[PDB]
Amino acid sequence: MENFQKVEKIGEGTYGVVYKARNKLTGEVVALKKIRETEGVPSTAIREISLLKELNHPNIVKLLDVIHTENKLYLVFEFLHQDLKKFMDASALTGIPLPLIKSYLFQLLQGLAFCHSHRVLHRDLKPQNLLINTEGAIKLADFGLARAFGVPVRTYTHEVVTLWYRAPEILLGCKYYSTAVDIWSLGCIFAEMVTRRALFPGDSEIDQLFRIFRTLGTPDEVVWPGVTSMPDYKPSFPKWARQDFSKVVPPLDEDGRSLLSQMLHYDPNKRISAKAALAHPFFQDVTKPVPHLRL
Ligand SMILES: O=C(O)c1ccc(Nc2nccc(Nc3ccccc3Cl)n2)cc1
Repeated sequence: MENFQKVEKIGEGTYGVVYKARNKLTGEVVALKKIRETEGVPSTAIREISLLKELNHPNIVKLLDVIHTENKLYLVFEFLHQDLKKFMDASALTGIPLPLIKSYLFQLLQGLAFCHSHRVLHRDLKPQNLLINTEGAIKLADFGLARAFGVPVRTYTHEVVTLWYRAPEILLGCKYYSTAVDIWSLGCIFAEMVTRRALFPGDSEIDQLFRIFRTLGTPDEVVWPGVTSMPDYKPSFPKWARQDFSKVVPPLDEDGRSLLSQMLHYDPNKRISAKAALAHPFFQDVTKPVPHLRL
């Protein structure tokens, strides 16, 4: 748009591309996400997204504006320094120090508990949409998109969506999501920060499902009442026994593993809430370290 000196392309999300951009008049640097079906844009999603502008929390990336013009919809966000995905890549030889991992998890749970208390769900959480700054904060970006817009497959044209963070109830085709889907994704991210490998790097929907099954055991009616009646459930699923859990995130102490196991419960009703998670003993010693960021 005319308004920006549009510095660069930041990345490509499920719902659209992100640019770093400078406002010519004001000089403020912002993150610009262009959404896109493109029939002209739904009114219903416009009000719902516009509503998100009222979210203010230290752990949520601020949505500054929502601009509908032409067939495109632009979300203008405050600009943060780096995404968690790039930071994890850069930390791969050493590892993110545990106190910083714990600090990030704590903050992210706070951001989720805030959103969830406001009845806003993410439903797309992943390292690419977690943003960090030089002072140790971490923030969730891109809430409320899948609820307002409905969930397509790709952004617009031919992108490979990440399945790695999808909750099992989603993979099994449940129509109604709950806040528990975000706890699941956060659990996957937590595990990935600790081990420096994705916990469940599925190639396809079924590979993703079966990777979860091989690790946590194939769910049944005992651990997950109602599971066998879900729309994509097949009695033909192989039956894998659950893995010893100390094999899943070995570096983690027992507090971390117990918290992680509660974030990974099959049954969304037994899965821990962000609010209860914040009270877990894992966070007794939580501090706020400063990351080393190469910008
Ligand atoms: O790669 C890098 O060096 C890099 C990645 C991200 C950076 N900042 C930033 N701030 C805010 C948001 C955002 N993305 C975003 C915007 C809208 C919706 C979702 C997302 Cl993830 N990105 C800066 C550098």
